[PDB]
Order: sequence, then C-alpha cells, then structure tokens
Amino acid sequence: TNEFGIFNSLWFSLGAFMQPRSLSGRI
Amino acid sequence: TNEFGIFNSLWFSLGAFMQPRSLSGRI
Repeated sequence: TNEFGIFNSLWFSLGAFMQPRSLSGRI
Repeated sequence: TNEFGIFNSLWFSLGAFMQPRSLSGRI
C-alpha cells in the first residue's frame, strides 16, 4: 500500500510535469 | 534487432517532432 502511493505520486508528478471525467480532479 | 532500433528511432523522432508513467523518460 505504501509503494502504491509512490507509483501514484510519481504519476501525479508526471501529470504535474506539464502538457476520465472525474469532475473532482477534472476542474 | 537493428531494424527494431530504426523503427524506435523514428518513433522517438516523432516524439521529438513536437506536440505510460515511465518516470525516467517522463521527466
């Protein structure tokens, strides 16, 4: 569960390093 | 194996000609 948060934190950091319809994180 | 590097070099050249979560090449 701890690593699952690391892989995700690295994915959101890739969604950070700039460029479905989950309204929450969508806006 | 030599052609596999050519098809890829042409794919990375397309990723070059500008516009998953492999952190390495991600950043």
